[PDB]
Amino acid sequence: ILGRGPSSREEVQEYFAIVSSGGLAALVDALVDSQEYADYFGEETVPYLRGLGQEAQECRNWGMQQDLFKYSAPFRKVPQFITTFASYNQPLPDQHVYGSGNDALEIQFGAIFPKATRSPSASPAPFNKDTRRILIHRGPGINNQLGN
Amino acid sequence: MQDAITSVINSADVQGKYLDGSAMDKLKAYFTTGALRVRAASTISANAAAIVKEAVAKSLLYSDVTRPGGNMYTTRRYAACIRDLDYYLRYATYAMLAGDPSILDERVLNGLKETYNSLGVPVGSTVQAIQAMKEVTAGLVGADAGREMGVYFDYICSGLS
Amino acid sequence: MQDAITSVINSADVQGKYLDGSAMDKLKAYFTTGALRVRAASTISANAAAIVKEAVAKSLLYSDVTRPGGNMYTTRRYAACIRDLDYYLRYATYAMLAGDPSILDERVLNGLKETYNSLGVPVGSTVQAIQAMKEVTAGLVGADAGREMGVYFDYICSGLS
Amino acid sequence: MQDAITSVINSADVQGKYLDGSAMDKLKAYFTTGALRVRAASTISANAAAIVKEAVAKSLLYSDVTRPGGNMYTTRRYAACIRDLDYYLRYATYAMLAGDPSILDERVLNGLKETYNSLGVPVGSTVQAIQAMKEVTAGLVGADAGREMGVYFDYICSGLS
Amino acid sequence: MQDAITSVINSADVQGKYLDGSAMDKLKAYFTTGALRVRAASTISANAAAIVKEAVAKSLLYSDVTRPGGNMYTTRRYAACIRDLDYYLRYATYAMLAGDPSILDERVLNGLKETYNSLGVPVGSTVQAIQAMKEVTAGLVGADAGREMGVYFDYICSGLS
Amino acid sequence: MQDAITSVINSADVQGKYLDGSAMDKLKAYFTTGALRVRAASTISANAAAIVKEAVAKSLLYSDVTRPGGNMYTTRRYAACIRDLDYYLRYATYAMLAGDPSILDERVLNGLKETYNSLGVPVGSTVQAIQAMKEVTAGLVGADAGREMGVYFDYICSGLS
Amino acid sequence: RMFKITACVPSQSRIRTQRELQNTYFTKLVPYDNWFREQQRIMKMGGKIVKVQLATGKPGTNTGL
Amino acid sequence: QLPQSYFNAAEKRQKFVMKPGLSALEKNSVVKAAYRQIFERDITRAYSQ
Amino acid sequence: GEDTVPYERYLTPGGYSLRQTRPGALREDVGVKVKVEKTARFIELGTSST
Amino acid sequence: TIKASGGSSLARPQLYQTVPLSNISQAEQQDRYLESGELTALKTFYDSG
Amino acid sequence: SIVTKSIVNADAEARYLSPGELDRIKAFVTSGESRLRIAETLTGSRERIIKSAGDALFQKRPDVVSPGGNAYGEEMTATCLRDMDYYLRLITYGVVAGDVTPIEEIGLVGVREMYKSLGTPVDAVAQAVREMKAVATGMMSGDDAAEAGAYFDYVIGAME
Amino acid sequence: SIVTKSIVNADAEARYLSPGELDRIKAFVTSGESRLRIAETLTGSRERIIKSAGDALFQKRPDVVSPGGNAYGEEMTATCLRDMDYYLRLITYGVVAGDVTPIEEIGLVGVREMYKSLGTPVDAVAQAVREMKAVATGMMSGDDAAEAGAYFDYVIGAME
Amino acid sequence: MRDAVTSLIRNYDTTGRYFDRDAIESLKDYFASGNDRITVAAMINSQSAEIVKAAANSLFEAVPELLLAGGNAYTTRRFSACLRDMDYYLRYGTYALIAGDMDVLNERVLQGLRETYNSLGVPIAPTVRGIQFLKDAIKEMAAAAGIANTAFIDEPFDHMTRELSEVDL
Ligand SMILES: *[C@H](C)[C@H]1/C(=C/c2[nH]c(/C=C3N=C(/C=C4\NC(=O)C(CC)=C4C)C(C)=C\3CCC(=O)O)c(CCC(=O)O)c2C)NC(=O)[C@@H]1C
Ligand SMILES: CCC1=C(C)/C(=C/C2=NC(=C\c3[nH]c(/C=C4\NC(=O)[C@H](C)[C@H]4CC)c(C)c3CCC(=O)O)/C(CCC(=O)O)=C2C)NC1=O
Ligand SMILES: CCC1=C(C)/C(=C/C2=NC(=C\c3[nH]c(/C=C4\NC(=O)[C@H](C)[C@H]4CC)c(C)c3CCC(=O)O)/C(CCC(=O)O)=C2C)NC1=O
Ligand SMILES: CCC1=C(C)/C(=C/C2=NC(=C\c3[nH]c(/C=C4\NC(=O)[C@H](C)[C@H]4CC)c(C)c3CCC(=O)O)/C(CCC(=O)O)=C2C)NC1=O
Ligand SMILES: CCC1=C(C)/C(=C/C2=NC(=C\c3[nH]c(/C=C4\NC(=O)[C@H](C)[C@H]4CC)c(C)c3CCC(=O)O)/C(CCC(=O)O)=C2C)NC1=O
Ligand SMILES: CCC1=C(C)/C(=C/C2=NC(=C\c3[nH]c(/C=C4\NC(=O)[C@H](C)[C@H]4CC)c(C)c3CCC(=O)O)/C(CCC(=O)O)=C2C)NC1=O
Ligand SMILES: CCC1=C(C)/C(=C/C2=NC(=C\c3[nH]c(/C=C4\NC(=O)[C@H](C)[C@H]4CC)c(C)c3CCC(=O)O)/C(CCC(=O)O)=C2C)NC1=O
Ligand SMILES: CCC1=C(C)/C(=C/C2=NC(=C\c3[nH]c(/C=C4\NC(=O)[C@H](C)[C@H]4CC)c(C)c3CCC(=O)O)/C(CCC(=O)O)=C2C)NC1=O
Ligand SMILES: CCC1=C(C)/C(=C/C2=NC(=C\c3[nH]c(/C=C4\NC(=O)[C@H](C)[C@H]4CC)c(C)c3CCC(=O)O)/C(CCC(=O)O)=C2C)NC1=O
Repeated sequence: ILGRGPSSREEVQEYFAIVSSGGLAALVDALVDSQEYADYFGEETVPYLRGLGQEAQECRNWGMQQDLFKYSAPFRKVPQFITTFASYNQPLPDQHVYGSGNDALEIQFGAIFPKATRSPSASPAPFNKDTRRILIHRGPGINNQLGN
Repeated sequence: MQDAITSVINSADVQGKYLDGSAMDKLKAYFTTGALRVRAASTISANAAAIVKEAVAKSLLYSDVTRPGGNMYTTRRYAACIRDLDYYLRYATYAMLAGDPSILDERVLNGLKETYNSLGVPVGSTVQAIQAMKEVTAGLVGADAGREMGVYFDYICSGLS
Repeated sequence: MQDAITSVINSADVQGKYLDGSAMDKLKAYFTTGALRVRAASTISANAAAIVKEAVAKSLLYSDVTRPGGNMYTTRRYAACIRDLDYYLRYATYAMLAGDPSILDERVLNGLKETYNSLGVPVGSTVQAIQAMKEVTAGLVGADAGREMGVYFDYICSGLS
Repeated sequence: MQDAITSVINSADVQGKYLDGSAMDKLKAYFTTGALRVRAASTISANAAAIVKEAVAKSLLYSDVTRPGGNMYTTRRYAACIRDLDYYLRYATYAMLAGDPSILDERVLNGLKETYNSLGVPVGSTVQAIQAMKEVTAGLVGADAGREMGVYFDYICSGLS
Repeated sequence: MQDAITSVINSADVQGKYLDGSAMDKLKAYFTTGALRVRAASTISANAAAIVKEAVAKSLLYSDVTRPGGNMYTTRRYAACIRDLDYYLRYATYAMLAGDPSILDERVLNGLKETYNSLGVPVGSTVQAIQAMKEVTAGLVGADAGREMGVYFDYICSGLS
Repeated sequence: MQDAITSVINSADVQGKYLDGSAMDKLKAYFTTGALRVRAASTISANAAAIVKEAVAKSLLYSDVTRPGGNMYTTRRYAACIRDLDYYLRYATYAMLAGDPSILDERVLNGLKETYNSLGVPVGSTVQAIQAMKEVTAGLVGADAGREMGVYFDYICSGLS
Repeated sequence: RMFKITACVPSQSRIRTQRELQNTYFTKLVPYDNWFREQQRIMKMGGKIVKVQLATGKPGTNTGL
Repeated sequence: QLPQSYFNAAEKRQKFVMKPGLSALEKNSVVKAAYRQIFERDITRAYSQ
Repeated sequence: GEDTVPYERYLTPGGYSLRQTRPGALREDVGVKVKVEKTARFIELGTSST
Repeated sequence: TIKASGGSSLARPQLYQTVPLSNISQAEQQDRYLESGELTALKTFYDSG
Repeated sequence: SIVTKSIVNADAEARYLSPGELDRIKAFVTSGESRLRIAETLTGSRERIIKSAGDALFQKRPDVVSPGGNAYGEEMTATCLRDMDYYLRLITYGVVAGDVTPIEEIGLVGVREMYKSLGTPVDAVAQAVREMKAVATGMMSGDDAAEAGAYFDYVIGAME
Repeated sequence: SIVTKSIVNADAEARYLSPGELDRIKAFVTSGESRLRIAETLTGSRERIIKSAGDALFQKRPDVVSPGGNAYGEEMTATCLRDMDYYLRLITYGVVAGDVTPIEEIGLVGVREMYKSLGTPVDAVAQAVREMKAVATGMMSGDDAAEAGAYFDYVIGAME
Repeated sequence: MRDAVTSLIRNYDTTGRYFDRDAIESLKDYFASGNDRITVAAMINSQSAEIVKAAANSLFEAVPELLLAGGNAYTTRRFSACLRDMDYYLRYGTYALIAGDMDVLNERVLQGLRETYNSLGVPIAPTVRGIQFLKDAIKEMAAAAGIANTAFIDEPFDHMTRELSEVDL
């Protein structure tokens, strides 16, 4: 409808509150009746995608707007905008230092990794080289080898 | 998104076969339980806010999460928590009516773990809140309707954990 | 993991510039505060167990969390709580000595929120425990050493919340 | 991982109370059913491979899944399918002996849905295979031992679906 | 998105150099092949639906994928398959006209593997369909125009595999 | 991980059919190109370090990325960059020998984008480095062996972008 | 229910953003439920509303929209 | 802010305007553009939806 | 140390969060408090002796 | 410290306009094949090369 | 036409006509003489085109003229030849205009809905335009036959 | 640095800083003034150090500047003096930090792999740092030359 | 966004305590140095388009390849994009100078800047050296205008180039 991704966390807060009150009907009602749709498109023009040549882009919303301006975007089943906007202010996540795909499932026979090619669920996070992950000891606990 | 009927038809169609006696028996089971599903859905639609507020009064109230520092602290966070619990009860009602939990992992459990892990939402406390919601609605609608509600409540808690 | 010196050198190196007068002034500030940092670190290394047990005696004792149902109930949970508080005091001492909180978000605050949210650990109660630990050690080492301890204690409480 | 005894003790301990009459009655119920549980576990340990091969002969044989294109096609996939069904029968025997399905969602149903969804394993066909395994073992051990086996078989099928 | 001319200009500009004799020779090669590219593009625009339906009639028809259980089974899936093949032929025509496959990995091969792997689309069957489309259009436009079409068809099949 | 032979056999097996004339023609094409693949693989194994260092001397040297602030700045980062380029050349040689790029998206392109995005590695600069490596090895082994190397180099650059 | 409105909305932002032109002075059927936010939005942009007329309403009903 | 040097050097997007004066295939192509933009794929002519 | 086969010593919080906080594996203290379960005082007072 | 990140695929904006790019992108943003006169525009760009 | 298409395509883009589009219009303006010659060739011999194409069509597809088909009887066969005359007229319009927007914008948009409402097989209409193309490209020189067969090709392609 | 190393070494051991490590940090904190004086001595006269050390190196090892060597030509000799400037800068960093973790953690880990990928003899680089050490310890007082020669010694030791 | 006041407010809010002695002393420390920040901000609002150009020419004197052939500030399109980026850095440096906290820089500048720059081919290194050419220009200009303390001027650009910084140590 607007031709761009949500560019802030307060925007996702506001429009999920609108979705929560009144479904798809009130979501489209609140999106079309903005000042944004009326300023960019008016009453005659079809909405269009606004990439990095059409207008001024923002660095905070960049890697997720790049997702949305693709055709694989209805297959990113994971909400990307709210997760990056919430996880910007928090500390680092519980993901593997390199990528978020090398976290195997902890079952008895592994080789089960969430592959990047089946579902897009990619949360890269900048880990430095001297980070240490926090692990839960399988045992009593007080012999967690960082401390005993 | 598919109920018991659409899943039976999808199995018989992916086979390419006609509806044999086992499919007829499955559909007869659903067509016997459907009136109980309807009455439990009406009774749950009666008392949405009461079931939600009794679930918070059982689990989340007077604990650390409503105190300062908790993730349910502010009024914005309290309102979003009531909204999330209303979502869980509403979609559990939908999955009870369909008789199939495909709507739950299609539309609740899809990116919910990653959303809650990005926000900092405690998953164990919300699992206990959904369990208390299940306990309250099973006290509301009876034994067997409470059980067929609790199977989808346990589905939501298992996909969340 | 970097102190004030290594962060100043990293800024001047990412610039590619030599150490100008502002970097010299920052390093002079650290080289003036370092003796106070050393003496406060010795005084905190003196009384680790006393500061931890006074923090539990101020906040967590005789409340609901040490009663049945609390997350600090069992002896295993009590020992793990004392272990966690000893970790917070030890790493706050390290960040006080370095003069930079990079070790705290590198090695304490990395997966701590998700660990505590998966275990069911109350974050507000442990934030109050760290605040009482800060109050006790600021009573121990004085005004300004207590302040330069409390800035990293507030860093740990902010990253935990 | 907890049986009926350990769950009763955990409830009475999380209460902080002593074992009252309801806990005594629950433990008396388990101590009456335990001999039947023992004899059914011996009878199931007798005929592991027979129950598994009769479950495949009832459900999965001569269907499309053993034909080319099916997920049970190759000898590697057939051997892994027999391995998975032996796992389901073994852990259902364990949950029957404990009288509590905590081992099933601790050690079978933990990452099983995501594993099967990543591999491409059909969940409905393996649910039908577990149901036929339940039908065969309930024909083996009798009515009530078959029922107390089928409650954990239905637990595995519900957590898988 | 760049043709042979824009890529030559981009190489000479990233060098910062003027257009030397090798760039002049590359542009002379493109300006000699351009009329053949134009006529082949007109001939391919003539017979879009015929080339697509002959590719399905060669590869995908009467196989298992149009039968029940196949990914080309339903009318929705058949229409989406015809749409995907029309996309491959249209973008191969564009890359033939530009003389550079930058549009193919910019706008076809970007997220196509992950889309097809998420949907469950067989990549080998669609690679065989694109190969039969290449064979049909190389029978249509001749030897050398068929070769300069088949280089971009092989580019699409290589990026898909 | 499958070559042209194993992919042809897998297609004929997923069909359930015997090897018809089109499969025989595909295998004849691979058995004609295999000697050229062998000789190009020997010539590339001759000059691994030379091709890598000429690729860095063409693209990455004397630019901003080897200067302070660049991601190729330190000796650790330089050694890891040479290590990454040696990986790209080695796996492109493997995919040239197999005649199928399945090893590239199985073992290079699997988590490479997320790794490089988490580390802060520039993807465009490493794509230009792989393109210069392709240009150097196509100057080394000739026209058609350089083309059948460059198709897998373009596969790596497309999966990286 | 629908309002057949007629309004003229100058943009006052096209000079800064340098966009191309949409023709103002429109005549459109607005649905009744979001006619509110639409009238308010036309007042936000500063445009004058020429004519408001209820088209499909049959005013004074309680059900049946 | 985006400089005009960045905007004139860009992949210029066609803006589809619905004027009531227009010729009939123009309204057809503009409605086709709206179906393509909202539904992300042209849902008519590929499903007759 | 050359006498024992390895064994799984550490979990990630993702894997522990997967296995333990599932509903059958769950305890009931784990995340919020539980109140005490006494009987009603009017039932206790209505008995036949202290 | 920045604590999170989005997936940065490299994006190449068009640095300038040439003729075959212009016609291919025009026919593309309308989702159709190149029509006959577009091909004539390309053809007389090629003969004038 | 070509000028309409170039003007509209520059018009949505909020720009003037690019010089490549301008030499496109210039080349079409120069080739208009050969377009008018092809149009006179198609116009002057319309009787023989319609007659021979109807003859070859009913030879090729005899079921539509057999009892049971659409074009059975005197007036139905006359209406069939009239529909073929309509399509040859639109072919002449598309030959002059240099583009298929006359043909598409007049007689190809709802052609499936119209011929489904009339009960007409559209493949037999495609065969009618195929026989018209055979007679018409049998009537001209080589490049003239190619330029007319482009528009005949578009009509048969827009049928199916 | 010293504080980083002491903090990490107490950090793995799950203990606080021992008092011996604390007076180590205290002695380094007091000797920081002499460290900064050595750093200003090394920083202010970098031109003469790099120039004279390059002169003595190419006098000592003339084959690397002869045709056939790595540093042959104008820009190659300029890059050679730039690499020597890099190593003198890392020497200054290690002098200030009181430990060799800046030098090792920046420019000594993959030095063998990098200079093997460039085609460089590493012994001639060790001779370059040897001549830099000769010019630098010829520039200072006795204990200052010993304290700077410790880090120069570490660089030449980490080469071979 | 957060200034220093809302930083102290969020710091005291998460524990649920009122302001003590030290919170009032830190609020007095922000309110006492407030006028100094505001005349520095007004003096920057005097010569913003001059300071950005001067820092740009000093950066291009530092790294000369970017004006030359293979550099990233090559054409006038790239030159104008680089100067607009330096205008952004000075603008949000002024905003963080007035706010006294680095949360505006973190939320609106530094979050995901490295992603855009690594993707587009924009280098991160001369960006940082240009940011602190801006910092040095602002610092000497405001030290010339009678202002004694320059630590608050030192704050935001040092933060912005500790964040875009590559940690190699
Ligand atoms: C200039 C001194 C340096 C430089 C700059 C450069 N940048 C670009 C392109 C973009 N820069 C941005 C930057 C921002 N967007 C933001 O929202 C913020 C925070 C307020 C910043 C810092 C963005 C989004 C772009 C993309 C263009 C757009 O705005 O849509 C270029 C152009 C790159 C190209 O080739 O196209 C340049 C040249 N480059 C240098 O060399 C200097 C180090
Ligand atoms: C060095 C950085 C670092 C930290 C901080 C860390 C914490 C950490 N604390 C843990 C547990 C714990 N932490 C607590 C602490 C608390 N619960 C409460 O109720 C109180 C409010 C609070 C103490 C003040 C308790 C009770 C457990 C045990 C949970 C359990 O056994 O179920 C665990 C679970 C595994 C184990 O006990 O050994 C980890 C990994 N790990 C690390 O690597
Ligand atoms: C103890 C708890 C536990 C379970 C249950 C478990 C299952 C499990 N089943 C697997 C595979 C499998 N499971 C099946 C089973 C089936 N597919 C079908 O078509 C049938 C419907 C169904 C059998 C009834 C098959 C065919 C595979 C092999 C998949 C492959 O090789 O591609 C794998 C993949 C790795 C490997 O084979 O060794 C795991 C981890 N792991 C565990 O730790
Ligand atoms: C369940 C929804 C569904 C439908 C409808 C479907 C149709 C379907 N019909 C086909 C062929 C066909 N279908 C027909 C049918 C007819 N031709 C006539 O003249 C009659 C009017 C009419 C039937 C009474 C014919 C002749 C073919 C062969 C076409 C050919 O060989 O070119 C094929 C290709 C070969 C194959 O894989 O079967 C498909 C996929 N597939 C589906 O999944
Ligand atoms: C322009 C670049 C581009 C391409 C290529 C593209 C493909 C694409 N193909 C899709 C589906 C599809 N693609 C196929 C195609 C096939 N499946 C088979 O069995 C055959 C082997 C093969 C056809 C030869 C099918 C059947 C679907 C539908 C999947 C479904 O509805 O479940 C979808 C799913 C969404 C939708 O249908 O509309 C996308 C996005 N999108 C793009 O933007
Ligand atoms: C076999 C498949 C495979 C690949 C490819 C792979 C890459 C990979 N490259 C890495 C780092 C790296 N990769 C580069 C490479 C580059 N940066 C640049 O500026 C250049 C443009 C580019 C080289 C051409 C650099 C500099 C690092 C080090 C980052 C750092 O130390 O901060 C890392 C970080 C951990 C480590 O260095 O050892 C991984 C895992 N891992 C794999 O398993
Ligand atoms: C210029 C664009 C245009 C077209 C195409 C057009 C067609 C058109 N064809 C008609 C009838 C017809 N057209 C046909 C034609 C055919 N049936 C066959 O079997 C043959 C395959 C084929 C011709 C070769 C027939 C048989 C009818 C009579 C249908 C009836 O009487 O029910 C009619 C209804 C009667 C009338 O008013 O003429 C219209 C409007 N009108 C137009 O304005
Ligand atoms: C701070 C740690 C650090 C070091 C050491 C470093 C070295 C380094 N030395 C290089 C080249 C070089 N370095 C030398 C140096 C020498 N050859 C000789 O014969 C002499 C023995 C010796 C110097 C006295 C030469 C000749 C080259 C050019 C190699 C070539 O052009 O192939 C290059 C490639 C071009 C460039 O981007 O500068 C790097 C990255 N980079 C670093 O970040
Ligand atoms: C491809 C077309 C094109 C051109 C020409 C271009 C020019 C250009 N000339 C510049 C500066 C300059 N140009 C000149 C000189 C002159 N300028 C002239 O056109 C006269 C021939 C000459 C004076 C007689 C001077 C003296 C500067 C430095 C300006 C400054 O100090 O900012 C700059 C600023 C960066 C720099 O210092 O080089 C650009 C981008 N950009 C382009 O994209």
